[PDB]
Amino acid sequence: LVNAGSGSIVDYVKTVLKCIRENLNKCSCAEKIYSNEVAKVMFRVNVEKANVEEEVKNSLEYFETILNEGRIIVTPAWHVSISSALNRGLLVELELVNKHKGFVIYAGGDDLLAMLPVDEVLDFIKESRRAFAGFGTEKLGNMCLENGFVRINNAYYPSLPIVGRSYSVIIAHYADPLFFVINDSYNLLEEGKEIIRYRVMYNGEYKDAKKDVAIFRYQGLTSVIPLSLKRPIVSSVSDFNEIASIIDVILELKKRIDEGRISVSLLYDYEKYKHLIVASDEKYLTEFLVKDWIKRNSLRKHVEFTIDEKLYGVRLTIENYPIKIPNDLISNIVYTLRIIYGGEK
RNA sequence: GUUAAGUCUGGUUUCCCUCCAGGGUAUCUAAGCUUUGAAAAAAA
Repeated sequence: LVNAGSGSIVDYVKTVLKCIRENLNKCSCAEKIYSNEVAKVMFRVNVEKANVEEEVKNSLEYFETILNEGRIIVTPAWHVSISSALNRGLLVELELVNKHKGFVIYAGGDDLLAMLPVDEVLDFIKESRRAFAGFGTEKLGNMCLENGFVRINNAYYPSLPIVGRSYSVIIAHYADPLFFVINDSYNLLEEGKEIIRYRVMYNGEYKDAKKDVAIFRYQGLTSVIPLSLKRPIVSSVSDFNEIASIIDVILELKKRIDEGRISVSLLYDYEKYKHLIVASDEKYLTEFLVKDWIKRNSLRKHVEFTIDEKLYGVRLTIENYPIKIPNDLISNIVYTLRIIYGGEK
């Protein structure tokens, strides 16, 4: 609320907030902050009544409505703004998907159903998930791409930075019946946005965020990659660079796998190292374990691929569903690469 | 007093190894291949 105003109003309201446990209660703090109001009505006078008698009360009980029964009271303008953002994101999403070799089967902005080639999914998702919030380095069709904003050549338009957005990818043979492919493309995402929970950073303590999962699936595998690892998604301009970072690691590893630096056996060897890295509840110990697992099957004995440490303790909870999802992030990265390399033979 | 005659014996005992060191270090698998080819919808 307060970070949404500009001017002296930022100090006007930032006192009427949390005004029940202030040692001041509702409608009692009414003329307890009155100063900033009355000390301003005698600043530029043109309206007949400088006497308030109602203006502090309605505003304070307005905020009391929005917070006691805590929501943001929806107005038509709210709806129109988010819908316009949905459409702008829709068209930039089209721009992204045909920036790849994709074929848009449907794109509602808020949603999407495309058909890309297997080798262009990751950069797509990473772009898409960031683009959905507004992030990346290219003038996409003819509009700019800021941090939380889209600029149509001079005009900054809002976007959906806070709005989490899940994904699903099914590596399908061309001869598979499209019925099953579409149906489990839908079901995977629908039931995985519910079942999947993952250790999320929040104020230092660790909760279990639910959505924002990019699910992958081969003929028998499955994989989950969180996309935000933080709640809320963004509150600072820097936080944007954290969006869809795990898949970015998957990119910077897939590059070095086939560039002739790290073997593919990195993905066979891992099952040897997985139990210790899972059971390791300490940063530097896991650092050394993963570093050894990289070194032991490196093609050049100088590769320095630093997996970040936040990827080390994040677990994945999967309750009451018969799928087999690994409950640790590095296993999911390995399985993601396994799935993608499976659809290349 | 005189003479005359020499005879016996010809290496014994003890100690015969004691103590420490009884393996140390490096390498502990590496690189490949991780499925392929036939069968996907059959007659009553």
